[PDB]
Amino acid sequence: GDFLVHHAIALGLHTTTLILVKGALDARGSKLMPDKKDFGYSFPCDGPGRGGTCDISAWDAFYLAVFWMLNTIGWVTFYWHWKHITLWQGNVSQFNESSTYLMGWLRDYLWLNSSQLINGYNPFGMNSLSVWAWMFLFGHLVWATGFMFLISWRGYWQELIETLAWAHERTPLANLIRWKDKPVALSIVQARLVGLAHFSVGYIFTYAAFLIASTSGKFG
Amino acid sequence: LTTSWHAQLSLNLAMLGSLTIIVAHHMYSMPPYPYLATDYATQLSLFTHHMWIGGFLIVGAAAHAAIFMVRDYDPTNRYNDLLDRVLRHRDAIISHLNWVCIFLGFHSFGLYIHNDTMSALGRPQDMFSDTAIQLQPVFAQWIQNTHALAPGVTAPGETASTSLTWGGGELVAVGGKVALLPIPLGTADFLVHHIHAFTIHVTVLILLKGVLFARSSRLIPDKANLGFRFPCDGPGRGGTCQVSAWDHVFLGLFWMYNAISVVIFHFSWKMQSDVWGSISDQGVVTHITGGNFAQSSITINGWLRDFLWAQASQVIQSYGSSLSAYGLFFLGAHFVWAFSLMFLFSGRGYWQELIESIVWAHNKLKVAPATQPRALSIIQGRAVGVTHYLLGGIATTWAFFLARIIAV
Amino acid sequence: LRFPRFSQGLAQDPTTRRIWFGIATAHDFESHDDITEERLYQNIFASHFGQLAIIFLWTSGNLFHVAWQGNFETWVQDPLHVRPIAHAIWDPHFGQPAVEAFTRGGALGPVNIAYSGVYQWWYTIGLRTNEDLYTGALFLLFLSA
Amino acid sequence: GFTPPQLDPNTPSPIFAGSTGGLLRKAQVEEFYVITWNSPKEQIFEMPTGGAAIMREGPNLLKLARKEQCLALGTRLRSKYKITYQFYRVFPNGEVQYLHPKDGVYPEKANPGREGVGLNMRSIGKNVSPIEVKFTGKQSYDL
Amino acid sequence: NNLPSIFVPLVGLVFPAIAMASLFLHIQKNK
Amino acid sequence: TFQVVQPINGDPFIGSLETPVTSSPLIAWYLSNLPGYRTAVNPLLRGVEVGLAHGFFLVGPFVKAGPLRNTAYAGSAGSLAAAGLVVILSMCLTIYGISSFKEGEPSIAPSLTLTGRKKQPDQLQTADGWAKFTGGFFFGGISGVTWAYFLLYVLDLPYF
Amino acid sequence: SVYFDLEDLGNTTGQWDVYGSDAPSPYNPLQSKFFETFAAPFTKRGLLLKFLILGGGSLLTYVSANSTGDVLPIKRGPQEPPKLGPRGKL
Amino acid sequence: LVDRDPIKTSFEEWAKPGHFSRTIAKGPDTTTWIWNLHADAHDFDSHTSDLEEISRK
Amino acid sequence: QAALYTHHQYIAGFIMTGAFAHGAIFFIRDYNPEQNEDNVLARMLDHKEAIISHLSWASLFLGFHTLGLYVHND
Amino acid sequence: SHSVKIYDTCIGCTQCVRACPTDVLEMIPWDGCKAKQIASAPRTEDCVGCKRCESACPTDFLSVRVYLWHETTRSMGLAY
Ligand code: CLA
Ligand code: CLA
Ligand code: CLA
Ligand code: CLA
Ligand code: CLA
Ligand code: CLA
Ligand SMILES: CC1=C(/C=C/C(C)=C/C=C/C(C)=C/C=C/C=C(C)/C=C/C=C(C)/C=C/C2=C(C)CCCC2(C)C)C(C)(C)CCC1
Ligand code: SF4
Repeated sequence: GDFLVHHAIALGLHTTTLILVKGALDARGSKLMPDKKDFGYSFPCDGPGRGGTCDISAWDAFYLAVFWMLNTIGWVTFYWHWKHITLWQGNVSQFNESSTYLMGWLRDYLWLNSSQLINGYNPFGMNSLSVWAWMFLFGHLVWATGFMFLISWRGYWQELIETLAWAHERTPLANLIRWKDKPVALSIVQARLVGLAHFSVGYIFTYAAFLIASTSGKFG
Repeated sequence: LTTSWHAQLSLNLAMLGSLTIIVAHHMYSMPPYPYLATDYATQLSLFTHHMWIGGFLIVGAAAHAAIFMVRDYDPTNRYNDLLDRVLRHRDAIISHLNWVCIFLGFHSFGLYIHNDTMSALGRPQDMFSDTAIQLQPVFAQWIQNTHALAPGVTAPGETASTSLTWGGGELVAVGGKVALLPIPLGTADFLVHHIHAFTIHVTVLILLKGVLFARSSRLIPDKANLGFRFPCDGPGRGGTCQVSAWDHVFLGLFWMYNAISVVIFHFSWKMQSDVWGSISDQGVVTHITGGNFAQSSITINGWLRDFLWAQASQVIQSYGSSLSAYGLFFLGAHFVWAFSLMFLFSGRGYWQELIESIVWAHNKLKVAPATQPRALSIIQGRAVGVTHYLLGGIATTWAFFLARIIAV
Repeated sequence: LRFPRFSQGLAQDPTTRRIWFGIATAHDFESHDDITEERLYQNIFASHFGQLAIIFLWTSGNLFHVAWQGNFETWVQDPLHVRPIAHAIWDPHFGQPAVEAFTRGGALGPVNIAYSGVYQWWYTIGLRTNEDLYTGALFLLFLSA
Repeated sequence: GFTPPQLDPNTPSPIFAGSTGGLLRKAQVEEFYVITWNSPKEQIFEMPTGGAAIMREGPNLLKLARKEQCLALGTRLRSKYKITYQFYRVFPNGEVQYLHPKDGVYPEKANPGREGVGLNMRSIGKNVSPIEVKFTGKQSYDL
Repeated sequence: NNLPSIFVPLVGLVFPAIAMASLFLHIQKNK
Repeated sequence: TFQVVQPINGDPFIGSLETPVTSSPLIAWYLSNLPGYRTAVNPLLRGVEVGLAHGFFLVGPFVKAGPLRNTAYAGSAGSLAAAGLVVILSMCLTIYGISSFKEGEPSIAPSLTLTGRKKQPDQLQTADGWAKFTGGFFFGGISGVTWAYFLLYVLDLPYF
Repeated sequence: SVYFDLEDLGNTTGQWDVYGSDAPSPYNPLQSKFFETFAAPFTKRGLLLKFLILGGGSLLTYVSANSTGDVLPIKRGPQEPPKLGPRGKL
Repeated sequence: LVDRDPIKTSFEEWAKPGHFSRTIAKGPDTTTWIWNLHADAHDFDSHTSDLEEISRK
Repeated sequence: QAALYTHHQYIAGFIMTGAFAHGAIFFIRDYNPEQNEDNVLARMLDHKEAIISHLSWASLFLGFHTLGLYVHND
Repeated sequence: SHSVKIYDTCIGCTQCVRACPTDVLEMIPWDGCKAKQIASAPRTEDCVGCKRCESACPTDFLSVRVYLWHETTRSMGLAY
């Protein structure tokens, strides 16, 4: 199992390095955009011509590499935590036998060790683990929220916003109040950053709550 | 309607989807086949299957309505007054639908977060529940009471009520199992029904906004010239990503998936907790989950714990038995669903630039094909992402449902 | 001119994009109007000083809270049977069961159990009483100033 | 050798029943646009703001909110009905600015007397590196 | 002690309001 | 054929429509008599009326839904919370008035009626008018909250 | 059918007051005089903001500091003996 | 209201992929041609503008 | 122990990403081709394709075989 | 306002001016190509940045380039 997880870690490291190096070396231009250095480090695109140029800047290359770094660190921390939990409980054989297949991971690490976490508050009462369960759900919410910015793009939202201005301007007793800055949807680059921030915050909070609660419920 | 094939297709698809949903709702409460009510797996499978089919057909209706709007609309020779009047006040319709969606989302999902916070803080007496603050569905209970008293008063020719779920009080047991019995309605049903309404309203908003603004808008006056399926109109005007009518269907498929998943989860938990069970010689009913739906479904933590965590032990422990195929499909669908996020979160330029390096080494060894490799288009990438997402999610739910219901 | 002061192009934006982009480009001294190399270096130096001050203030706050609301003195005697205390809790939203459940250790009210390992680190390097932590916090406040 | 035509405020407007896609407070506070054309017969056309309208035979006048809308309408007119058109920009104080075709000759046809703006007498690959213009207010292009 | 009954509301309700009002006035200013 | 919906003021190229909801004589009379549409009256009196009306309203939800709703301190806590909300709203109004209006400038309200008749612009759209409106709103809100509390928990009226 | 005019841009751009009314004041002169007399000090936007901040800060802080445990459960404190943690820890 | 033998039954069109479209039938310069072949397979309205032929298909 | 390990490893990952980000920023903004003619810095931009392709090969090989073995065991 | 530039690799086929959704581009006489024409950008203050001109350039790399720049009420396509 250590062999398999070490090779998975190596795969993650190699893929992240590949993404970052490809982003760094093609920063001054390529065959698709020979004059990329004249447009700066961060810019949305070069239009839909020549087949489409979505995420053509080095900033998007960095933006795509954060997911892989998070995945690799998650694998490393999962391995460390499961191995040390099995060592501390005095049942090291469970990790030796159950770590060679992925269903073993899903059943004997996540499902098994999350019983005390999800019982922080129940229809019968609460105990000191309530805050960790609340943070678990909060992290799930933020991580899911990031998907809205990551999947849906700008043109849908500007059209929706354009109608709300009309609704406000045509409503009695409310058109007496007017804005100073014209509302617009978030820019192309901004939404990627917002989605990435939501993703990372949810990831960190959820794993921290699970790890801390699962260790402290058993070993204090 | 006698010259355009797309409008007829849209109308027929909408009607067929609605009929499929009606059939799915009617089949479970009025079992038409012998020994079908006591076969729980068959009932669950048929319900979920027909609901998914109806949802897909409903989405296709809006898609083809948008196609007709883009292509076959011609006021010069095919003028219609009703269609003209609708297009002249679309802003009010969209704004009102937006307000309704926001209000429903605030006043339906917000009550769940309130219950979670009060439960976490240690104040069970300040929650929206049957014991602290009741939100009773008094209108539906009145309908149940009226239908339970229908025979002999308003239906003299009938001997019994149409369904046993109206609340007659009689229970039918076949082979030691409970076939059907009255279904109570409480505070949780109120919340879940309003959640259903919120999700349906959001999906309708997305699809109708896509259909109505298919030809033009204040942002792109000439949107009809670009066609029904185009990716964008450049980075100008701040950004014009996904302005076509195709992108609105692409976006509404996700919401259809969300709504149908919530509905099927509600059905499964409610039937397992309040209807299905076993009867003994003395006539005491023991349900599958012990009737915990009333007090546990009022919080998100309850849904995560008593439904997702508790009922998934059947599929994760199916290895080494005849049900291991469902256990394999669980992880396979997990992988397929997770694999779709690569196409949805990324763009074409990176993959086109990466291919250039791969082609270079093939040229070095004289293995470069004459059919030049090109990265997928934007529309193709979005379609692949949505297809893999839907397939993974539906396969996961299918495997979980079958593995849970076959064993117990 | 108006906010942002360092960007003429952003200050003339009539939309809400002025605020969002004004926040996100504050520390990119290279793209500011009328910038020179010397001003860039001086700004970097000042920013480094500010970062050091913030770090010292954070450490001083940690020490002060551990001294004021912790259980360091009783943890020293029995390190293996005492749970370290990070700080106290004063939440008006709490219910009575929440007050009962979070009252752990030797505390007289709700508290948080520390998991940063500051207790063992401070005990190893020779700190034994609450008077030492107060002096350390005062010295760190002086360093930040 | 070309004087812009004057705008006639008495030109009638096409037959329209009204919509929610018309002018807003920006027209009151900032500029708006007016497009005029001459039609040989009464016919139905598609409004850029949604719906359908019937244009009158003879002079026609129409107010719009953007230059894109009036240019799209003019392009549709020239492509389908073979109609000549001009449009203007009108400011809140009362000044009218003539915009198109700006010469009496459409942009796609070369006309003597036009000045060249934004011409770089080199290839796109001869732009200098960003390091060579550092700490200055200029860019790699327009240099 | 009684200090948390003062500093917690002072930091969580008063100072955020003052800061938000001042920042809104500053970002809405023009010359 | 008779038609009901008409373009706004006869101009079909303005982004609005005339419907029975907007142009009914009853609705037109009702809206013109609200304190926010009396453009020829002192803004202080309109602000006082608006403050009284809104302050009387806010007591009920706080009183009946608050955490102390099932104790002997329900009314006092609800009234105090309503007063705090009124104070916050007054702060918001003051901030909006400071940020939006500048001293010495004329009013920005329209000076034309629907029938084309010229009229004096509303003075509410100036700094002094908005300040008077905000002060009147604060006074009226506090007075209305006090009146509601007095009626509910000083006089034993048979409510509910 | 002329909707464009250069000498009158108020009607051209639709600068109308739809619901504004020019009717005189309907309130009693005595009541109005009382309200202007007693509500006058709050009409200065410079002083009103500072007064609101100071009053909100002083009133909210005073109530919280002198609160009794019968209202706030956290002011009452724990009322039960503590329970030992895992591995026999306090 | 029927037509006798409108279209001959032959295998000729089987050996020429993309016969329904003029652009696709040119040839696979890049790999986008293969994807475009399948996406426009059943869009009868794009193939021809005759309503009778679309109805017959 | 687990909290300290996870904290430090996540911080190290973020810092490692930032290093490459600022390297790309340097290449875009501060690189001068004339002053760096045919040195070690300039010769890596010459054969970037080989580095990228070899990294792709290594990643594909590792992922293919690791996933294959895991699925076979499952 | 955005910046639009023209380079002397122009062949003067008038494809960019026809695809312009506003009135930004135009053609002027020139010498240096067979068509004896070259494009121009006298009205960049009306530029919105949709980059339709670059979608119509037949030259290997573009003889017309659009650089996004400071945004105004015209370049954002707002009709509020
Ligand atoms: C879990 C993630 C998530 C969440 C929360 C939402 C939420 C929402 N989406 Mg959405 N979406 C998501 C993922 C998500 N989406 C994904 C993955 C996609 C695919 C790309 C979409 C695609 C999508 C479309 C296409 C549309 C939406 C729309 C909406 C909104 C519906 C109207 C509304 O106001 O609802 C009510 C809002 C909520 C329930 C969220 C609030 C949660 C509670 C109430 C928090 C309240 C806190 C309170 C205010 C105090 C805060 C103070 C602070 C100091 C703490 C809502 C905000 C629609 C929209 O714009 O509005 C109509 C719309 O058209 N979404
Ligand atoms: C009676 C039902 C019906 C009918 C007759 C049509 C007919 C049509 N639709 Mg359509 N549609 C329907 C229902 C229907 N639709 C529904 C319910 C939806 C909502 C999901 C849609 C959504 C939709 C969109 C979004 C579009 C159409 C389009 C079209 C037209 C072109 C079809 C085409 O080229 O597809 C070609 C068919 C394929 C490429 C096959 C798709 C393969 C599926 C998705 C994957 C299956 C996965 C499978 C299990 C894995 C096994 C793979 C195997 C190789 C191993 C055609 C007129 C298009 C159109 O009109 O464009 C102008 C278009 O863009 N439809
Ligand atoms: C016979 C054809 C052929 C040959 C000789 C190569 C050779 C090579 N490829 Mg490759 N490749 C091919 C087809 C081929 N490829 C096809 C069809 C694809 C698309 C799926 C790829 C996708 C691909 C990627 C993504 C990468 C390579 C890479 C490489 C190099 C690393 C060695 C290796 O095993 O990579 C691994 C090779 C594969 C994963 C290819 C999969 C095997 C395919 C499916 C075999 C198909 C053969 C084809 C049907 C021939 C038909 C013959 C028939 C007419 C008689 C090597 C020079 C790597 C490299 O160094 O970058 C330049 C790299 O990263 N290839
Ligand atoms: C929409 C969802 C929702 C709803 C309805 C409520 C409702 C409530 N919450 Mg709550 N809460 C929510 C979400 C929600 N919460 C979320 C998401 C959180 C987590 C952030 C919390 C956290 C929370 C806490 C921590 C506490 C509450 C408490 C309360 C109760 C007291 C509220 C109060 O003082 O009055 C607020 C209401 C008003 C001031 C006025 C409302 C008047 C409405 C808007 C009517 C106006 C519309 C009208 C019909 C328009 C007419 C048209 C016109 C022409 C006439 C109340 C029952 C407290 C409690 O003790 O509960 C028992 C409490 O301590 N909540
Ligand atoms: C982080 C800081 C913070 C603090 C200290 C508090 C403190 C409090 N919240 Mg709270 N809250 C916060 C953040 C905070 N909240 C956030 C971020 C949210 C959004 C998620 C909420 C949402 C929330 C709800 C929904 C409710 C509370 C309630 C309460 C009160 C508990 C019940 C009580 O004692 O009734 C006793 C209350 C009184 C006796 C009257 C109110 C207290 C003062 C005297 C009112 C006047 C203060 C001042 C004059 C006006 C503001 C001044 C301005 C400068 C701030 C308590 C004062 C509950 C409550 O009762 O609120 C009224 C309630 O229902 N909060
Ligand atoms: C669980 C989701 C998932 C998966 C499986 C992958 C997998 C992969 N990513 Mg990736 N990625 C993901 C999410 C995912 N990503 C996300 C969320 C992001 C952020 C947007 C990225 C961003 C990203 C970047 C930036 C890059 C990758 C790359 C890669 C590839 C290199 C790794 C490798 O060794 O290939 C292992 C190969 C596999 C796992 C493929 C398995 C092949 C099976 C056998 C297919 C079988 C087909 C079917 C069964 C037969 C026909 C049936 C019919 C129904 C179809 C790999 C295919 C890199 C790449 O493509 O270049 C090398 C790259 O540069 N990814
Ligand atoms: C003695 C000894 C030993 C040794 C070891 C060693 C020797 C190691 C090494 C190690 C190493 C050797 C490492 C390394 C690393 C590296 C890295 C980590 C890198 C990075 C990079 C980067 C980040 C880059 C950046 C950039 C770019 C991209 C561009 C521009 C420029 C720059 C630079 C900025 C052993 C243990 C065996 C045993 C015991 C004893
Ligand atoms: S970017 Fe768009 S608006 Fe600007 S010149 Fe090119 S086509 Fe015209």
